[PDB]
Amino acid sequence: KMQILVRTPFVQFITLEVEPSDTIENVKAKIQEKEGIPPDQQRLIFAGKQLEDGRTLSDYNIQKESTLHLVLRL
Amino acid sequence: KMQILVRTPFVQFITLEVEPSDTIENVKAKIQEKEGIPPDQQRLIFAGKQLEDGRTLSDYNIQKESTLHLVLRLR
Repeated sequence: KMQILVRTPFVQFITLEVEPSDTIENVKAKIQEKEGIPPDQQRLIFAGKQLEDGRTLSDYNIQKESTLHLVLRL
Repeated sequence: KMQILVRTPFVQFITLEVEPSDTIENVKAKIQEKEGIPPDQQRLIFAGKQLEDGRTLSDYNIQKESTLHLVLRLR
């Protein structure tokens, strides 16, 4: 009869299957396919560095189960 | 070739279809069905009150599109 919302404290992770040769831009494209956030609204942070679109995951020592941080850019 | 995880700042809401006569116990059961969180691990908080299992949504004047807060209750 009525809709209510329950705000949860749960943290969302985007889980992606990637190759070490994938560029940061390719990862942003995958995030866009999953979430509809354009690449230019995405900052990907790893180990205190904003990752550059043209570099690869392997360049940054990103390994299996590494956690990146997505921060939106308005 | 490998799994990676991208942590996001996005807030998750559980959307429930409920009746004013539903008890808080009924609401917690619905959350369990959707998310596998047992009722004893759920605190539901609204308007500065922890909602009691035996009382109804109507008892709390919870209306359409009210945003309850789920706070996990663990030992």
